[PDB]
Amino acid sequence: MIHLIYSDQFLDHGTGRSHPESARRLTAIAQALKAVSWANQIQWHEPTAIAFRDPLPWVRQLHDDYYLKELQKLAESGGGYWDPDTPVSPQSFDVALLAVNACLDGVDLALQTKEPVFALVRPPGHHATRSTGMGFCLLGNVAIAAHYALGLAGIKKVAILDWDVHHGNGTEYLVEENPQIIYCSLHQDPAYPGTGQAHHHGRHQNILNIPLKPGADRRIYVQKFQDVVLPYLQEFQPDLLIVSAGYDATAKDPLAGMNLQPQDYKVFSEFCQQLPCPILFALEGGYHLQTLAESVVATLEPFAQ
Ligand SMILES: [Zn+2]
Repeated sequence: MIHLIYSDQFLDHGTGRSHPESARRLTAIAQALKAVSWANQIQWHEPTAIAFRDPLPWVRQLHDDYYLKELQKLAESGGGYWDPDTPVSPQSFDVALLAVNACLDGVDLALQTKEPVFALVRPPGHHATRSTGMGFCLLGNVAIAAHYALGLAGIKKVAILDWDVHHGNGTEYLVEENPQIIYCSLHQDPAYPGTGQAHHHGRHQNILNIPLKPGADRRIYVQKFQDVVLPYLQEFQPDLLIVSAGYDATAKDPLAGMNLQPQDYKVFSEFCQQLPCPILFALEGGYHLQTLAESVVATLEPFAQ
């Protein structure tokens, strides 16, 4: 059984006509997951409404009250642009709180069932910092979910693995100070947002940045996974793995310069299965629609058998 957490309200985060972070990204994925041979093994879940679980007691662990206030106020005044690349529609604050709630649900569900969970959310989260949204990101979904998980019985350690093509500067900033969390990122260098050097390990030796030259494909990523990533995660022995699952390191993705194929994410998930803990995937980037759908399918296929 594979758990998908999805609401059509995630489609209501409005980014504009030709913005690459589009609502269709979700439809494209959903259609593919419903078309696959093992579709009857997917259980769909609607995320907990924010009227029932207010996520702010966890959002506020990470983000400034001033930032939260200003974001909500931009949304409720009719929308706008937080920066040139990061639109906010009237629904966007509520939609981002629901995306947090979907990840919180995913933590709950992964812990309860020991089965994989994919939070099919917009907006993405891994660039959002304590005090501002950026790079299409409003709130730090995965870092917030990790902090939520640490409040739960049986979770004393969380590992985050970010395979979005871009460094998760927000995630890193938000979890670096926390000895209960480790963060591992594989990312293109040079690429947006110009952060993550390999020598930055945080004061807790809990940050492992793996920058890679443009043009990387399956071979170099698999080498890093077997030689660097899984030894690091395994020595820490986390009670939960949260994967920032972005799919923009693919050859066909328009925003970046790596050359992965959809089927490579199957290998990445197989590596992650070597860990004994449960796994929550949370959608980040990935912008070519067909490639993105095929890549989510590949990500979850190793769990179908
Ligand atoms: Zn990205």
